[PDB]
Amino acid sequence: KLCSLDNGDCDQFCHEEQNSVVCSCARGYTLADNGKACIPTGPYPCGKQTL
Amino acid sequence: IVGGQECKDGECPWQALLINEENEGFCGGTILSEFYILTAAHCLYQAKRFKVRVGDRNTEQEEGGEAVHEVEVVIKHNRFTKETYDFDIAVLRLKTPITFRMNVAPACLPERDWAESTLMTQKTGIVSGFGRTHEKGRQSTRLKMLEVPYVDRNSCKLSSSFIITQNMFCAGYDTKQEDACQGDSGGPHVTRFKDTYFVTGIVSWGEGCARKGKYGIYTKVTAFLKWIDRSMKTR
Ligand SMILES: O=C1CN(S(=O)(=O)c2ccc3cc(Cl)ccc3c2)CCN1CC1CCN(c2ccncc2)CC1
Ligand SMILES: [Ca+2]
Repeated sequence: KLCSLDNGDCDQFCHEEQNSVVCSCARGYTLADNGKACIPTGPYPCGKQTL
Repeated sequence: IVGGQECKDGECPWQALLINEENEGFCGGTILSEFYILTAAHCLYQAKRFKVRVGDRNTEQEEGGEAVHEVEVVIKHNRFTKETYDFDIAVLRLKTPITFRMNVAPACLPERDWAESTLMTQKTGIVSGFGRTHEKGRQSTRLKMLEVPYVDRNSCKLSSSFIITQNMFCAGYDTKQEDACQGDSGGPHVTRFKDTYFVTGIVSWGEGCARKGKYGIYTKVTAFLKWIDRSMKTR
């Protein structure tokens, strides 16, 4: 709980909903198994500088 | 872009340029998706017919990864007001979908609450464009990127000479010679977080270019987020 400690340990969007913290991701990602990190699902994710 | 750095391969893939019939770039823009480019509303006045250009970083050579798209429909915010520059924002619908490749990738849209809290409280923000490097100089030929620190909502209002409404924020340097400038309007103002950038501002207006005691006013994207949604289905 508390998306204020360090963004709730989320890689992106974080929601203090009720008690515990809830993470989520931009459009194009998917929340990882741990429920925090955001994994790309396509070749050119938004927000990421091309390589 | 007064001062600032230079975008390197892949550094600013969400940039987009609005070119006129004379094929000169007159404004900037951000890539949201394969079909939509974000931009400053007042930019739709300095050129009868125009097209959006992406994947370009040197307007005079050919990195080969450029692309000129045509506009199917231009969505302007109904409440725009030239006289005041309020509700200055528009979205463009591309006829031909954007093909994401190196130096060509969309920029993520934040979640309003999460944004204004975590994003808009970061120390800095990335502004970029092919705009004037000096207040009275010519326009840029290379794609630039400055790092504008967030200004205090209040100092901002005091330094002004005009009213910074609900729909706009300040960013830049008091005295430091670093600001955006002519031709950078509409241009992207992204904020970095854990190696990922989010759209948080549309190069709107400013008094001069990097003037002492003067700041840079961008369009508060976080506010028009619900708008940008139903606008990406045209409305
Ligand atoms: O001083 C200038 C500079 N240019 S700019 O160089 O191309 C230019 C263009 C975009 C920029 C964007 C940023 Cl973030 C910073 C500097 C910029 C510089 C734009 C126009 N003006 C003057 C006008 C400025 C806005 N204004 C109002 C009116 C009512 N209510 C509010 C504001 C009246 C006079
Ligand atoms: Ca080029």
